Order: sequence, then C-alpha cells, then structure tokens
Amino acid sequence: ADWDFSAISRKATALYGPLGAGQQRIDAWQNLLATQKQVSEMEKLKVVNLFFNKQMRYVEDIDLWHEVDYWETPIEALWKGAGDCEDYAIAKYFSLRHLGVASDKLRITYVKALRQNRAHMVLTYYSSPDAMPLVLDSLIDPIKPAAERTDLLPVYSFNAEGLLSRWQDVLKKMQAEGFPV
Amino acid sequence: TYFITMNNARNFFIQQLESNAQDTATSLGLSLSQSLINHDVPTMDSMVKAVFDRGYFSSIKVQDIKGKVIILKKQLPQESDIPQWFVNLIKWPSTEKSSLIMDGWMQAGVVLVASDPSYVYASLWRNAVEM
Amino acid sequence: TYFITMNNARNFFIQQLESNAQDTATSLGLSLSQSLINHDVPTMDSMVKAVFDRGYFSSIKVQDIKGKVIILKKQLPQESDIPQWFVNLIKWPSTEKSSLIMDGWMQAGVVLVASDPSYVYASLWRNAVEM
Ligand SMILES: [Ca+2]
Ligand SMILES: [Ca+2]
Repeated sequence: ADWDFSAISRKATALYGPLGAGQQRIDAWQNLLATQKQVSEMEKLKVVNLFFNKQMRYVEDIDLWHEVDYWETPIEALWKGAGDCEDYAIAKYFSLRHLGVASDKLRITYVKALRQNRAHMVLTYYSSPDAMPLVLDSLIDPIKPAAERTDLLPVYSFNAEGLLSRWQDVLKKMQAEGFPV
Repeated sequence: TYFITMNNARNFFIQQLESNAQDTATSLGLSLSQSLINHDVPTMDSMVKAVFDRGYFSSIKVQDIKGKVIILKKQLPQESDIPQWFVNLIKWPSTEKSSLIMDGWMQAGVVLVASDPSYVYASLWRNAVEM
Repeated sequence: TYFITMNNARNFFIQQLESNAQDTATSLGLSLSQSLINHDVPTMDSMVKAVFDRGYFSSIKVQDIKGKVIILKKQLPQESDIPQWFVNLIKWPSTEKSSLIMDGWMQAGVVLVASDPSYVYASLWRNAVEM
C-alpha cells in the first residue's frame, strides 16, 4: 500500500489551493515515513509522536476552520501546520499504521483533560491486549503509561475502521487527496 | 419483477430509526448517570461526542431535571438535492427518543436522541418508481 | 403511487440494519464499560438481554480480554415459511459490528452485534407486490 506523494501533492493542491509552506512540511512527513520503517515499534511511536507535536501548532477548530469541530486529514494538518486534539491523534494513527504498527495496538481514546477541564482526545498504544497503554498526546511530548497521566481520565476508546460519520469523512477526504484505500 | 410500496419502505425505516434512537438513548442514559450526578460536564461532553461522532444521529441532548440543557450535539444543516414535494410524501414527524437518567430511584435528568432521516429520504428518492 | 424494486429495498434494509448493529454495539459497549459492570456477569447478562429483546439483531456476543465468550444471546430458532427461490433472489450475509469494552485505560473485551438478514427476508416476503 505505497503512497504516491507527488500525486498526493498535485491532488491536494487542487483541493486546498497552493500549499505554500505546507509542501515542505509534507516533504518532512514523507521523509519520516521513508526512513522509519525498520526501527523498533517503540521508536516508531516516539518519532511519530514527536514529529507531529513539533510540526503542528495547537489551535482550536473554530479559529482554524471556522467550525466547532473539524477532523483534519494528515495532509490538512501538515498543510495548515496546525490542528487540535483529534487532528494530532489522526495524523499519528495513519503514520504509525503506514510504518507497520498493527491496528489492534492503536486506539482513538476520548478522555477528560483535567487541567484544561474539557473533553480531549489522545492516541493509545497497547503492546498487548491486556497491557497498560501508552498515551500519545498533543498536550505534552513525553509518552507515558496512561495511569501515570493523572491529568487525564479515560471515557471511551475506539478501534479505527471504515471503508458521512466523522471518521468516514476523513477517509473520504484522504481518498480524494490520492491515498489508496 | 417484485416491488414493495413506498409506504411499506417508509414503515420499515420509521421502525428501524425509532428503535435505534431509543436503544442509544436508553444505553447512553445508563452510561451518563455518574457524570451527571457529579455535574461533570467535560465527561458528559466526552461521552456524547463518542456516541455522536461514531453514529448518524441528527442530535443528542442531555437535560437536567428542570429541563435546562447541559449537553447539545447537533448536525450542521445539510444540502439536498431532493425536492420538498417528494419529502412531503414520505416524511414522518421528527423522531426523538428519550430516556431518564437515574440516581438510583431518583430521576436526575433526561437524554434525548434524534435520528437523521437524510439516508431514508435519499434512498427512497433515488429509487422511487411511479406506477 | 410510488413503489421501489425489491432488490433496491433489500439493499436499503440491510444497510439500515447493519448501521443499527454498529450503533447498538457502540452504546452497549460504552454502558458495559462503566463501574466494571462487564465483570458482574449477572448484571451484564441482564443488560445484554434488555438490548437484545428490544432490537432486531441475529446475535449479541460478549468476549473478555482473553477472547473467552462470556455472553451469547441469539434469536430463538423459528422456522421460515419463505421459499428458497425467493430467498435466493435477496439473500445477503449477516455482518458483525463491534465495539470495545473498557475498564478505564485497560481493555476488558469486545461486544459483537450481528445483523439479521432473515428479518429483511420476512419483511420483503410479506410486502412483495408483483408488477
Ligand atoms: Ca476538534
Ligand atoms: Ca480538528
């Protein structure tokens, strides 16, 4: 399931306009995916989590998209260089899947962020089904065992799937951007 | 070839949408009971988002015992592409199913779930046969 | 006086049932996630039964974190007055929709909700009109 970044850049330019500095960030993403396939799974988690936390500024959807809730594709996140809680999680999810992390190990997790006192979303990694998960977050850079994140309270978790709803709309946008399905 | 009347197709969707809206309202009402007791708006907000983002509902609403709205998730208005005269032939009063949120035997509020008929309208409109 | 073809009705009805199975899986999975309810088998059994009796599913299944089947509710086995030639025109496989059962951050299992295409078979057989 290889990704054609030249065609993706061409299609995204038509969908969103000239990508500007977003093209360089998409180039940096392509480099990450090209050079991190053979490292350990724990290293994949670190470099992907750190890459998007550094490449994206946290800005609310109402400011960036003029919509209360708007789920970015990874290309949209890198085009804008910005997003909010679920945008980080989605971008890290698809990157880790492309790098070979099994889908059974990755969950989209709705949480309560205690310090911000608001609904929040993170990506969780389960080394085995009964394991304590690691939290890939947009609020901080370290990846910690979930129970060590005393500032978070989990609400519900989802295994990402699909082929209209929020996640399906993301997949629809990625198909238009040129990603294989 | 075999057909079914438009009215019979309509009846199936009314049954299935009301059942689905009621089932989510009841099961979500159970899940919301402790965060509502605790007045934990972010957790209630997070639960409704989890169900709403994954489903196809028009709206989910959480009220307290006095009817004051605590959580409201709504679908942005949708464009269609389906004439109103046809919708008038098949439309049914707006579906909204409720379930009480309980603190033991004491009623603590209500959750209200409304289905989204836009799939029903589109399926019947695209494949309607006049005979 | 509008009709829809039986083949198109079959597609709509199956899609609506499969969507309902997903929504029920999500809401039931969330409710079983609360207060370690999924470890209280008598309470979880009562909860799954309530959802099954009100729904139209072929089966609801609960597995724990090790994959052991803990709850399995299935349609009581009733025989069909529907001829095979008619079923062959409309037959479709039953899909199983899932949602996770959680204890906070720890995974506790999965709830599996299966659609029932035989319900569509019976509805179309009752309302089939030949033209
Ligand atoms: Ca958002
Ligand atoms: Ca967003």
